[PDB]
Amino acid sequence: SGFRKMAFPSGKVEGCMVQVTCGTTTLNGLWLDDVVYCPRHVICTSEDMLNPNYEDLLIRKSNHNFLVQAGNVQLRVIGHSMQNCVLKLKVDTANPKTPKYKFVRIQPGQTFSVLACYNGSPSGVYQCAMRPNFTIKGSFLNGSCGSVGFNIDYDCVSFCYMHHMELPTGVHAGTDLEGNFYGPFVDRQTAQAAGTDTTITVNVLAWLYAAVINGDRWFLNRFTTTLNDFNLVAMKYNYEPLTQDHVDILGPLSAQTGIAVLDMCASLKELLQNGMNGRTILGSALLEDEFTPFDVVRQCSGVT
Amino acid sequence: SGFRKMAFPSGKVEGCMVQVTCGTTTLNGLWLDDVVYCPRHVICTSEDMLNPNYEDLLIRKSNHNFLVQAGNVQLRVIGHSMQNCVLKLKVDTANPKTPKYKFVRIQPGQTFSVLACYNGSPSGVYQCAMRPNFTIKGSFLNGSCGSVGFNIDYDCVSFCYMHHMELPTGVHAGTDLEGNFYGPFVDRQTAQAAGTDTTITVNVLAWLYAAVINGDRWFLNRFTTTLNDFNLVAMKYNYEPLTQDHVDILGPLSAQTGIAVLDMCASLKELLQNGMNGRTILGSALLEDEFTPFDVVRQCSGVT
Ligand SMILES: Cc1ccncc1NC(=O)Cc1cccc(O[C@@H]2CC(=O)N2)c1
Ligand SMILES: Cc1ccncc1NC(=O)Cc1cccc(O[C@@H]2CC(=O)N2)c1
Repeated sequence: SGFRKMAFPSGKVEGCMVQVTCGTTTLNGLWLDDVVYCPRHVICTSEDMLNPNYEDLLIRKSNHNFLVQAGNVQLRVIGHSMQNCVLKLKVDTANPKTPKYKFVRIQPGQTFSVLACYNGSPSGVYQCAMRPNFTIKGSFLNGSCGSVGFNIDYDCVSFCYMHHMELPTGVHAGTDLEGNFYGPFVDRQTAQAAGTDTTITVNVLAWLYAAVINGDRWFLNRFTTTLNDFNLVAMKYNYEPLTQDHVDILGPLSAQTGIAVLDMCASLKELLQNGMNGRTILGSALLEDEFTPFDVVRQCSGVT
Repeated sequence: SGFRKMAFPSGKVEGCMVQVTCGTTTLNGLWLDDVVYCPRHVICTSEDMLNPNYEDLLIRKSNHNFLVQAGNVQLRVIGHSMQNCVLKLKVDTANPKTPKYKFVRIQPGQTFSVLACYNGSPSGVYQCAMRPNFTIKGSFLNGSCGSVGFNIDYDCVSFCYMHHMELPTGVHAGTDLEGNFYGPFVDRQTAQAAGTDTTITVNVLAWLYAAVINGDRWFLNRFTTTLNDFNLVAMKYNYEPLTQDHVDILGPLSAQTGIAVLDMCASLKELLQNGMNGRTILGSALLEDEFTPFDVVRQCSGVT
């Protein structure tokens, strides 16, 4: 028992972190096979970031201008190319520590672990969620660009995020490993504001199931609701509308606890309308939305 | 910017996790050099756990009865000994992945990362704190025993915890790597209740400094207090008494923000007396006490 914001073990990803330097800028790169992936803004100066023409900036750059270092050893760069907002540096050595991997573009509401790195060295690991407004609420400082987000299935690492920028609001934006930004963000030091950050309803419900499984049951009530009635409440509180697909994914948790999905929705509804009244749920004084129904099942069953 | 409950990268510790089986019981072991450390209750049956005589139970056990497996390969056990509540299984092969390491017994209020394992395989990593009542609020299921807690300084892993048991209250108890339990707990399936869980005041203050550094300043007020006055409030709210040693450790955070420690104490005092009034601090609706002043400096400076 107990329930924690748990990240995947990061070892398979630590073995892929390298340092990429271009001119005066140093950031993190991801070394998989003979390719090093990193944010394309590694080629920019602080002046360039105001209105960068990446195709023009890359013309003035040769293979020898990209310094790639894995630990204390230098990798020889034999090719370079831009794919959307990432640079792919072909090195002459395949990474011997490359795990089984995939590049996956995640959906909003899905969770992932981040291995924050500086100068190609890992500093920490934490669990994140892709917000419905396509930002992530991470912990990143200058030098953290190129840090990756990922999920692990047995021995396969699914890379889903690469950190590129911090918005003036302190929230984070980045790309998938094909260099496509999540959301409308661009790699330019220009005014970019995030949209409305809605709450991931299906994740809050999954966390309510985790709370019941772990002993915190005070919020269970004698009521039920319908999807349409629940969604009227969800709209008023900037919660994502709950669909039958969401109800379906909550099925294993509903079966385990014996609490119908719509009954748990009625508990959520009263929690939204009345608040916690000074109480906590799984040591939290607010409704947690960064555990998917998969994370709850995984944590409560011990999938390694 | 941003502030997250961040754990250390777990790779150096993943390379040490093995599976230890004795009779019908399987738990996790820590393989460092030619020694595998694991909880001594691996030798017990469910009936034995009621009143186990570990010295007598160990008499009926030989080197060949301890099955140690690292991944898919079996380790040959050439020695076994009991040190307090841990067994030390001498194997004939030094772990090639052994990092630089120390065994350290941590103080209450100090934080550490846990790598939860099942069958010698890592499932997740999370950040914990040794509670003032010597329990930890972790996430552990049956099979997780032998999972370790640790800190990393550059390339040195300081092992500080080994998971042994879950109390009927859902909180966790365990030992340092010399087999000495933190707190009064014993490895026996008997009635054991934890003492009063007090709040780690110096950590709450350090987290208030992290909030100021990250933009959340609403809680800053026009007041100050004294150590004695603050401690009268801290006592009423089951908070650890703040000492001059605590004020001293908060010095770098006080210097960085320009907010005197006693001024931050007055903010904490009003927060304790009036609550959050529906507001949040670093995305939390309660006062967080699982970040030491060292964790705040580390996270806000990017120590890798
Ligand atoms: C310093 C830091 C800290 C944490 N995480 C990342 C960074 N770095 C950056 O943000 C550099 C950068 C890269 C692309 C675009 C860009 O402009 C953004 C877009 C907007 O509003 N400001 C800036
Ligand atoms: C099942 C599980 C889940 C999570 N973490 C650990 C476990 N395992 C245990 O707890 C086994 C065990 C080992 C020592 C003592 C012991 O009795 C405790 C003492 C008390 O009150 N109950 C039990």
